[PDB]
Amino acid sequence: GDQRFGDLVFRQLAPNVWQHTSYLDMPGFGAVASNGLIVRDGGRVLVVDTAWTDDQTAQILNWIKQEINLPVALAVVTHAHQDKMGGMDALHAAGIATYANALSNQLAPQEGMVAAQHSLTFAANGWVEPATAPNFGPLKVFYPGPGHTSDNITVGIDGTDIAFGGCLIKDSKAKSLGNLGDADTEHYAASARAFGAAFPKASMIVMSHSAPDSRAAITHTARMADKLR
Ligand SMILES: [O-]
Ligand SMILES: [Zn+2]
Ligand SMILES: [Zn+2]
Repeated sequence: GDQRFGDLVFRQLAPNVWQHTSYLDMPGFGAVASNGLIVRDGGRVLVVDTAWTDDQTAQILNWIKQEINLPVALAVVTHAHQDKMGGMDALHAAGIATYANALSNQLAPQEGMVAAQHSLTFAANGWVEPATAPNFGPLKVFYPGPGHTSDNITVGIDGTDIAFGGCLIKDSKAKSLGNLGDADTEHYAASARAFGAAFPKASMIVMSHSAPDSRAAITHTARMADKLR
């Protein structure tokens, strides 16, 4: 069951995998939830995405200390928007090694974000260049193409049925594709489908702005995105 911890919510999804959820009261929209992941890999913890703020991200680290009590070896963040990278300073203050798409790091200052310490680069087929993601353990990083943003990346978790679409994917009942301000409308549908094709065995799709869903999240997202082009 959901665990309320301060102003955040944590949900166990699998052995060794939890979803973190944080909220930003954005004037004109409401209080917007954003989800990321926490993965235990043996004697260390790996984080996917910050919370919206430094204070909230420090609370994620406090929850990890309380509930897992192992060091956080690294974090990977999935594009240069506040819901995914707003808490980078808190990660750095904690001594955690941070990673983002090279393009996210390039974009970070202009987006009002602090860059990660390390840049991921990607092969033409979308898989991360392995030398740029050292010690990622079960995290399998894939660039599906431009969609929600030009820089959006995705993460599969080996040893589980889980793949994380970040803000690219919406659930199977969503009425819209959410924040398209920085979107690539031409390529969105193909990028959503490429995410699915990269992680064909994933039966639980985790995403930023919906609760976990089946692979119908991918097909529905792509079908909605067909209407953008
Ligand atoms: O976002
Ligand atoms: Zn975004
Ligand atoms: Zn988002």
